[PDB]
Amino acid sequence: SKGEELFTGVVPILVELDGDVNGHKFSVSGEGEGDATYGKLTLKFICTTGKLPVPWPTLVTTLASAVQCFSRYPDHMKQHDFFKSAMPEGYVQERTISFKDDGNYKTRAEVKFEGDTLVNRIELKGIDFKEDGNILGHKLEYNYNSHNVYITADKQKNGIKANFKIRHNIEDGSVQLADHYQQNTPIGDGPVLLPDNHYLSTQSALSKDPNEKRDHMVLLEFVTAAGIT
Repeated sequence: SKGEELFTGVVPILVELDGDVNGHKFSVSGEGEGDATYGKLTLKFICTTGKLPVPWPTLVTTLASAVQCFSRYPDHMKQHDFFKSAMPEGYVQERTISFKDDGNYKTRAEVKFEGDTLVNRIELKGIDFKEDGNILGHKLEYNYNSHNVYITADKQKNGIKANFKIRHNIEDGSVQLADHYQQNTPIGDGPVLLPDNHYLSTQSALSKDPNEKRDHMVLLEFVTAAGIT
């Protein structure tokens, strides 16, 4: 597509999130870069309101949803890249993240170019969380397992849908499932690529900046599109 030409090099990324989980209000700011040619994303997130009331791993898919734009689509699959085709005008995203035996996050995001920078503005609303649950009780390990994002076309809405499962590791050795349902529609009136069924193979690594005293998260992600031969 035409929008793919904007991703041939290193693109700066800005992430801004406003959240409310069970009345606990917070804000997160993120800075980094993505290099789609290698399906690479590097981002550092900082909680600007103080301490994050939810564990950092629970916010990775939301805070770094722009990784979908940096997915390396193999040459034979390039006509299936919705994300880049929606650029520079961008897309609006909505998700419902359901934590098994706990609450849910409902998100609304806009991913678009502001000059040569890819900006992701997000609003997160979390309800029905248990006080001593895995989320509000901070019982999740600071790590991330590899996963696949299953994409299907939504022809009538001129966009896409996505479904995936995240398995957060609990400190006792168990797993906290987070079911994701996603919908994306373009902001602009220009033509976008409506894909055939495929998936985004994701690999993530969470770390800390040794010199950072604020509540933060450093993320390194690698994403490759697959599913079509």
